[PDB]
Amino acid sequence: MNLNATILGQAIAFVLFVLFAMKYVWPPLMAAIEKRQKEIADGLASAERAHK
Amino acid sequence: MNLNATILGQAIAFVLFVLFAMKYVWPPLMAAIEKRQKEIADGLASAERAHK
Amino acid sequence: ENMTPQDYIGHHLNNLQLDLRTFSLVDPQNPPATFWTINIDSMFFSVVLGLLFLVLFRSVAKKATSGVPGKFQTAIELVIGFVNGSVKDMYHGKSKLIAPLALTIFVWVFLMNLMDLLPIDLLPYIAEHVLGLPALRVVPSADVNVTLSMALGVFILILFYSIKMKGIGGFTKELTLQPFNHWAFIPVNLILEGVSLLSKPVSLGLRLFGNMYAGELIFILIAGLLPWWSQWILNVPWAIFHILIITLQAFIFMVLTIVYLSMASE
Amino acid sequence: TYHLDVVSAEQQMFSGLVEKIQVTGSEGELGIYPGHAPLLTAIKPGMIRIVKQHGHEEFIYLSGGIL
Amino acid sequence: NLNMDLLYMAAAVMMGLAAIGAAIGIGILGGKFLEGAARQPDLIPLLRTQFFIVMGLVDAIPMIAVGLGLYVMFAVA
Amino acid sequence: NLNMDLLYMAAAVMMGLAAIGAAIGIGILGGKFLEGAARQPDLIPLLRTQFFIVMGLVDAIPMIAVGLGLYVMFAVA
Amino acid sequence: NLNMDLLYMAAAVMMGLAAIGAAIGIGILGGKFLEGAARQPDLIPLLRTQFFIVMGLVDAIPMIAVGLGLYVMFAVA
Amino acid sequence: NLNMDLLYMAAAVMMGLAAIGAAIGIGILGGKFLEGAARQPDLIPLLRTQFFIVMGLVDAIPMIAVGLGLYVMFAVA
Amino acid sequence: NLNMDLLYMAAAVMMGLAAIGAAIGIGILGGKFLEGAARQPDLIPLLRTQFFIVMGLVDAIPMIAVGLGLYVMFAVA
Amino acid sequence: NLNMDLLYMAAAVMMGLAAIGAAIGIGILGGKFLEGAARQPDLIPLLRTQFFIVMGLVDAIPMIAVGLGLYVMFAVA
Amino acid sequence: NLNMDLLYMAAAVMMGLAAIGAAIGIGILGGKFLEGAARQPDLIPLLRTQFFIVMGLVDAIPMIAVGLGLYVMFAVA
Amino acid sequence: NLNMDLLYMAAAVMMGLAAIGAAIGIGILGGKFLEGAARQPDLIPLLRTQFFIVMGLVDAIPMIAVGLGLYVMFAVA
Amino acid sequence: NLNMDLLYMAAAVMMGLAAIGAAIGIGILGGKFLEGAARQPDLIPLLRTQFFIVMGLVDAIPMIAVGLGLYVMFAVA
Amino acid sequence: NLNMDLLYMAAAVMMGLAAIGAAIGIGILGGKFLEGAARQPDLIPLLRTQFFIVMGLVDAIPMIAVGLGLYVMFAVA
Repeated sequence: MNLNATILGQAIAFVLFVLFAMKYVWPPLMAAIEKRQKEIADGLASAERAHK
Repeated sequence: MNLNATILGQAIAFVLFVLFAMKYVWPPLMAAIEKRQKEIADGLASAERAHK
Repeated sequence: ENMTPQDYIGHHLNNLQLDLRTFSLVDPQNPPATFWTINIDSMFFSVVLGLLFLVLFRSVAKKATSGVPGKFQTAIELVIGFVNGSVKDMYHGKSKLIAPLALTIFVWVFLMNLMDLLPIDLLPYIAEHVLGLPALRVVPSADVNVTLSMALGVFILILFYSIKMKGIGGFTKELTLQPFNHWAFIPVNLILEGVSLLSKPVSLGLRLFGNMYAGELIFILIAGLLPWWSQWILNVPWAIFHILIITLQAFIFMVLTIVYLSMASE
Repeated sequence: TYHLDVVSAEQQMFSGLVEKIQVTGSEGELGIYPGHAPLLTAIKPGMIRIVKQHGHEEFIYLSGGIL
Repeated sequence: NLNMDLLYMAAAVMMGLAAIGAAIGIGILGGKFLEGAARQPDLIPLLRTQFFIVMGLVDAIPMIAVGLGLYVMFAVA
Repeated sequence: NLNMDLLYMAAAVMMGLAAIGAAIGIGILGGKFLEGAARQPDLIPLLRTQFFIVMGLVDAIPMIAVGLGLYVMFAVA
Repeated sequence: NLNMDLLYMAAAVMMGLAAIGAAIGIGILGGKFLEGAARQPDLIPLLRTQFFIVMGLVDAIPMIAVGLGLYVMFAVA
Repeated sequence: NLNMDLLYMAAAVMMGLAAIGAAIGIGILGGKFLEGAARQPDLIPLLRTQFFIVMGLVDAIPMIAVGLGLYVMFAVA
Repeated sequence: NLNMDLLYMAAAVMMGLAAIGAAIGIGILGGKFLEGAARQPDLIPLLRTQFFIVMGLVDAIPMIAVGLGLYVMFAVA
Repeated sequence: NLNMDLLYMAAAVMMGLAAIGAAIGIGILGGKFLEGAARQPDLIPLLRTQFFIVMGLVDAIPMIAVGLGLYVMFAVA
Repeated sequence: NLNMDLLYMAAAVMMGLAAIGAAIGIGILGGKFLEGAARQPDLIPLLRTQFFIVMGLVDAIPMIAVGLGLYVMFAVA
Repeated sequence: NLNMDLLYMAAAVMMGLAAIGAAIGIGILGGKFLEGAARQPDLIPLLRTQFFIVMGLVDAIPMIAVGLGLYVMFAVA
Repeated sequence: NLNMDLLYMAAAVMMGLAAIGAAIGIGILGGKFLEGAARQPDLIPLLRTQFFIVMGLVDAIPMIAVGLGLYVMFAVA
Repeated sequence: NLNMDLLYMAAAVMMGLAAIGAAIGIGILGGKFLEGAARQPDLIPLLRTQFFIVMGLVDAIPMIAVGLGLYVMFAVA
């Protein structure tokens, strides 16, 4: 249909949401998740060292 | 044409759609959430036992 | 009410627009010809859903517990783990952008498509009868401009990664030699590799647009054409089938974006 | 679950209950779950994975055979 | 005048080619689903889930064309 | 007038292509059903159940095109 | 006038396409039936009992196409 | 009179389409018959019995379309 | 003028679709004949006998359609 | 009117051929996906990702044709 | 004059349809010949003999179709 | 006027044929890739490499036809 | 108009159907060749010589169609 | 005069049908290539060589037809 300036308007909104998510949203969640997953694996490593 | 009846038909259809959506679609999602809460609770409890 | 169904459908297809050179809202039948004429109602819901996504994810990102997670936390981490698993299967470089880009696309497009499930007249009824504005159609992804904006963003990215990760010498070497590797073929290969690259984003955008636009057009036709008692029996099967469409169209947008960036850089 | 036998011409090698197995048939990898339709194939030399019910995984080296 | 019957003919072409495409595509998919189901019967609920996933894509274009057929037939007569 | 000529031609091309699509799509499905039964008939009632489940999806678009062909032929005349 | 000539053309299209659809659909299904009977000659009873069941669905739409082609050729034209 | 000539196109199309569909439908069915025969040649008469049974259905619609093809070319003309 | 033109176009479709039907139907049938022959060459003469029986059915319905095409070209002019 | 009515037929051709091409191509790929899932279910997660990769190539030109068809019918109208 | 100039389209259809039919039907037959040769290379000349034997039947209808296409193009038009 | 009007039909036919050709050829090549991958998962990176190699070749000609279809719609309009 | 443009259309039909027939027929033949070659990694010349012979048969009739298309392109028009 | 538009129609027909033929032929051939590669991975450069050998042969008529369609559309029209 009508190709329109909205193409630029949406591109600006898109890049702003990408940069706020990238710095502010993804590293905090992945850091909390991986901190849990790592400390559980540290439990597995402790059980192996105990038997060994 | 009876525009008020068209809004009537849209409401009836949405009531039936939400009945199907809540009863069938939502329990599978809640069961996946509760599965992962069980999975993490067991993971942490086994690591806690490995410390002692 | 003086509605013929063909006109009712015609009104339902039309957007609301604003002239950037005159600041006038556009008429039910008289558009300005100038391209500077923003589609305001889809912009409004597009940013409202982008805000609602960023609010929900930042709210848990600040709260986040490393112990047994809260139930809402559990759902947000579920989607984070699903995205991360897909990206890490398809992509192997260190580039920090890929995962947040895939998450933002997936969630934003999912919420936009999810807007179509809502009853088609209820918000247009509120917007015209309460606010007096001459048109409203609420599904942001059911317009080409937004999906091409996203696709052209990904095209800019594809060109940025393909230059940045293997340089103009390699990039031209790919675009000229393959497939047939001889100079007489280079004129042909420049055409083929160019239109192939052009098709990757444009088809990315048009895949989402066609499915969402016709998905809405069916609900418009069902409301306009049929009597109230009959409208539910046809409406419900299409709504439940549409749930499967809205999910797959979001997921395919995400996956093809990752596949193209991993194929370009690596 | 289903019953699995690994039998050589000389002596038996496995007789437990299994939930699934993975093998390299001659025409590719092949994964047998419960109720699977009747099938006959050679298998190539190399390992077979058993998961005994309750999920216990083990690897048996086979010099070939017929499945 | 001519205008009505030519638009009805255009919708008739859209519906006919959509019906061919959808019917052959789901027929092929269903045949491979049934030969898979005859192989691992306890898996049939799992494979049926994957069948529904791929069926959504196979249906995607035929429903676009059907909707535009109904638009040309009813909406512009 | 001229409109009745093309209205019957449009109805005939739409329902003829819908018949090709439906008949071949089910034939292709049915062959894999038979070959699956012929190897282990004990599955036949189970596989026949799945055959109807997928056959109902095959007929979705062809029967829509048949309904529009009947409407064009009888109601639009 | 012209009307009968294009009516006979339309019915000719509808019956030609219905003959294609029924012929190829039954030909594929029969081929797999003949395989099935060769794999177990003893079962050539049960397989035939099915084959008819599938053939009824395969034919159902082409029979409509023939029915309406005869309706046009001998009632309308 | 244009009426004279147009009936010949309507018959030529019916008999051409019925020839394509009957020839491919029996070609496929006979192919599976021949590979059945090459596996169990003692059965060849029994499979001939089933092959002729199924061939009668495959031909059922094509013979109708050729019969009306002749009726339009000789008898309506 | 055009009276004589359209009967040749009717022959062009009649003979062209009959050529496709005959060519594919025998190409498939002979392909399975060659596979069964390559598995068991001592069997070749018996399969050659069955092949010519099945081919006679495949080949007849196109050949009569071509004969009607030559009738339209030469005798109907 | 003289200029507008034909455009709906041109779009109807673009959409019909795109619908056939995408629906059959995706049906074929999905069939091989479901076979692969039946032979080794633990692969199903891996193979579903490979399916979406190859399916992303399959429907690119059909979706280009669907986009330009929707442009012609809505924008030029 | 159109009376001749339009007959070239009839010759183009008649021979073009014979060309696709002959090329695909020989391509199928030759493919099964090449698999038979690949499995048993001891057997090549006998399979080549039977391949030529059925290949004559396959060609028979296409060659008369091309011959009448050349006759109409050179001698009638 | 017809110069302007008919060029949209000419583009429409080009885009529809390029869509069928590309989608079918890529669907077949991808299906054989998925079955090969399901049989030999360790080969998956190697086969995916060859798949993109051979798909470049398949893809080459339809992109020519779509590129000209766009030039016919927009550039010569 | 009525003379030369129909000649260009007839040539385009002849050569388009020739390209379809030749490309599909040799694609099938070459696919069976490659399957035999991968089965017999030593007999590649022995099989490929047979491939060239039967390919010569497949290619000869569409090349007749190409020569006739070039005759209409240059010598008639 | 109108004489140029049908030259764009002819080029659209010939280029589309050449793109169908080339894409489907290379798709089938490359599929059988990938099957062979998946069985015998060390053999892949040898099979890749043989594939390119037949790969050039399938597209020769498509390359002729595309060349002639460029000639008609750019040079004549």
